[PDB]
Amino acid sequence: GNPVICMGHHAVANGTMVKTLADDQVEVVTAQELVESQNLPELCPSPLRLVDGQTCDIINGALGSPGCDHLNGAEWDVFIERPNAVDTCYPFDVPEYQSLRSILANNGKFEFIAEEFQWNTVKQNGKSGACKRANVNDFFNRLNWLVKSDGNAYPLQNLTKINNGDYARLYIWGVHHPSTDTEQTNLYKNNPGGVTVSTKTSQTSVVPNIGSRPLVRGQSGRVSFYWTIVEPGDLIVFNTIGNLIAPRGHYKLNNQKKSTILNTAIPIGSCVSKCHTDKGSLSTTKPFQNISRIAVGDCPRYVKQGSLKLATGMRNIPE
Amino acid sequence: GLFGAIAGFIENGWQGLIDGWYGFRHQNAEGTGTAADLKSTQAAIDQINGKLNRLIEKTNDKYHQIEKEFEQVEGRIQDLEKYVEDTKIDLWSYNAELLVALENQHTIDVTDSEMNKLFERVRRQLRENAEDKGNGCFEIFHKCDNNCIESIRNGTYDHDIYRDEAINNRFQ
Ligand SMILES: CC(=O)N[C@H]1[C@H]([C@H](O)[C@H](O)CO)O[C@@](O)(C(=O)O)C[C@@H]1O
Ligand SMILES: *[C@@H]1O[C@H](CO)[C@@H](O)[C@H](O)[C@H]1NC(C)=O
Ligand SMILES: *[C@@H]1O[C@H](CO)[C@@H](O)[C@H](O)[C@H]1NC(C)=O
Repeated sequence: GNPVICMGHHAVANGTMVKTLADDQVEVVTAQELVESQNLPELCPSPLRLVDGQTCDIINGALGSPGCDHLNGAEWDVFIERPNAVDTCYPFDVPEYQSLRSILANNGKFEFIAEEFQWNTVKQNGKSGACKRANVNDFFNRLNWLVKSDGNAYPLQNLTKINNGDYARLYIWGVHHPSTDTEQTNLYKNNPGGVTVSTKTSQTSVVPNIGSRPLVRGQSGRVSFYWTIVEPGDLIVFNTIGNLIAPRGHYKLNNQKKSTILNTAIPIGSCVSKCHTDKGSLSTTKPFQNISRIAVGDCPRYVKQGSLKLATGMRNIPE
Repeated sequence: GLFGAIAGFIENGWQGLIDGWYGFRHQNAEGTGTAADLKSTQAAIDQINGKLNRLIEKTNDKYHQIEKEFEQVEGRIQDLEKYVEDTKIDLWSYNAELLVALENQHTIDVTDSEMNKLFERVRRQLRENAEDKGNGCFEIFHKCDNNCIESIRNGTYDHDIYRDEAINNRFQ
């Protein structure tokens, strides 16, 4: 009446603290961190297709600014846009800037299709010293500065392009704003100027704005950029009596747009990861991360907590 | 935990037990010994690793979203964009906080329960040949050599073999 058998459980010298509904410090034998709080100091070029803007933000790359030539034909899942990007062309603005930028990034590719526009009696291919391309006055290589005659004349323009292709087209066009009233007349005869771009079910009318702005790259004139989307079976009409910055063609729009843009200075490396933050790629299986709300791809969910420990063992009661 | 075994009538764990989560410690005429119980251990591990896999499971495959960082304020539209993201983050942070507390509460009850199931299993094996001492241990009222002990641990113990000896030791 003396043998004894005891039933028990393991323990370690020092366990890990976790939280329950009742207690915020329960020591358990093992635990697993669920919040990823470490990132790589680089972006992973695979398996997602990253395209480095380098000196060009995505707007300039679409416009065809000097230095943005490499971005031609580029296709991306994620467009990497650098904080230290610089304007290298004619001073401009975009009324709905973020919207155009969004459309370009989501679209996921820079596939330009050159087209013929037989304008008028006009001088085409106008250039500028604000947009130098290796020593020479130049311009946005996707845009065409129209500016009147040797014989002092730019009549009414009015050209039509009918989209009978199988894809939606993106036309980017602009309107030039002169500085005084000597201006326009010797860039653009008529006064006031004006552009009307329209489709079957749409329109857009812009009156230029003359006034003198600060000098940027040695100019006080500006160009405002716009865009028009032409669905298959629709068309587009360019109506102008002055100040039009004509397009040289159209960008092709993917039917389904799955791409995006990430603005960061982080360099592109050699690693493999499908989750990218503006602080760098994440390499993790954890369900949460506290590194950045700005996260693209296949990522853990962003949360505020720096740590959340999941118990993977029983309570630790050593000795 | 709910069953009062771990950190309960079992006063502490065994650092000496390194090849199992639960086990047996015995003392008889020819010595002492500690041995792991695989069934109880595996049952606990299966339920916890089961949690883990349901946890790491989740896509969250997001590409084009909204702007989330701003140089200068613009007003109404920016306010909304910020509010939406802030609202999202709070809700997901709450989800994360509650999930872990729920899982951990449950994991602790599960391991407490598995400890108790092992104890109860052995209790039922022993029938009238032993008495609960109150600390997770049974006093066995008959000679039980190493083979007898092992028969208890591997489920082949036949209480009728020793019942006459045990009954006599218990009540007289
Ligand atoms: C087509 C054309 O002739 N553009 C000329 C422009 C524009 O007239 C003004 O910039 C409008 O603001 O002015 C320049 O000094 C410039 O910018 O380099 C010379 C350039 O040749
Ligand atoms: C030119 O404009 C006229 C009306 O002003 C219109 O009927 C015609 O379709 C236009 N043609 C082109 C090529 O734009
Ligand atoms: C994320 O959590 C870690 C600790 O796990 C902390 O050091 C870091 O500062 C946190 N990052 C934040 C709050 O942005």
